[PDB]
Amino acid sequence: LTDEEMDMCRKAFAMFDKDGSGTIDTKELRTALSALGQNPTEEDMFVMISQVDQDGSRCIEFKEFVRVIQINKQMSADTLDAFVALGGNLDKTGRILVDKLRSICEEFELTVNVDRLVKDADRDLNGFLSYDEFRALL
Amino acid sequence: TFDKYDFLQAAYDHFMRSLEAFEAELKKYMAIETEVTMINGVNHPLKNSLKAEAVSWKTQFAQNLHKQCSDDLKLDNYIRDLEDVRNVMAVLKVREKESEIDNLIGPIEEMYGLTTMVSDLRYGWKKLKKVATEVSDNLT
Repeated sequence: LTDEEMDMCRKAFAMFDKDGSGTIDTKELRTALSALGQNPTEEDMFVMISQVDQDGSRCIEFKEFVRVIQINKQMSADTLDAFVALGGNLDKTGRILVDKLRSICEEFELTVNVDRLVKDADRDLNGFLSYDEFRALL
Repeated sequence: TFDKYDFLQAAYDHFMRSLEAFEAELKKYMAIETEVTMINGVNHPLKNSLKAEAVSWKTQFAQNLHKQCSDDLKLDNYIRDLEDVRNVMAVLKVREKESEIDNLIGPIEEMYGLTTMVSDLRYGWKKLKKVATEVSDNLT
C-alpha cells in the first residue's frame, strides 16, 4: 500500500529465497528458521506453506509474501507510541501517577533533574495531565 | 488465542451430564485437535506441550469409556449362565438389543475411535444361540 514497505518487502524476499529460485522453497525457509534457532518437523512446515501457498505451487512468491505482510500488518502511526508513552498505561483515565515518573527518573540514574516540567505542564491546574494536554506536553 | 485452550476428571463430570452423543463428544475433541493442527500451520514448545496434553486427554477419555466397556463385558459375562414361570420370564428377554447396545459401544470405540476380548464379544453374540440350544434342551 505504501512505497517503502515495497522496499523492505523486496529486501526480505531477497533474504528468504537466497539461492535465486524466484520461489520460496521449503529448504531455504528452514535455513531461515535454523538461522533463527528453530528446527521444527517436516509436517508442520507443510501445513504452514499450504496455508500461505494459494497458487498450488508448494512455493510462495512475492505476491503471497506481501499478502501475508499486508494482512498481519494492517489488520493489526503516531497514536500508539505517544499514547502508550505513559497515559496508555492508564487506558483513558487521564490521571497519571507522579510515582511512575519518579520511578522512571530513578532507574535511569540521571545526574540533575527537577520535576518542574509536570508542575509547568499542568493545564487542568490540579496536579495531573489528561491525554490532550499530554500531547500538548510532547 | 493459545489461552483459550487452558485445560483431568472434569471429563467424568462431562459424562455425568449425560449413545452417538458420546461420538459427538469425541468428535468435538477431534475438532479441538484439528484447529490445533491449523494453529500449527499458523505457529512449538508451548504448542507441543498442549499437543501432548491432547494426547493425554483423548486417550484418558477413551480409557474412561473403556473401563465402562470392561464393566459391560463382565456384567454380560455374569448372565451368561414353578420353574416354567422362570423359563418364560427369561424367554421374554430385547436381550439381543442389549447385546447390540454393548456391541455398538465397543466396536465403534475400537474402530472409529482409534484387547483379545474381540473374539469374546463374538462369543457373546453366539452365546444367545448357545443359550437357545440349552433352553431347547431345557424344554423337557
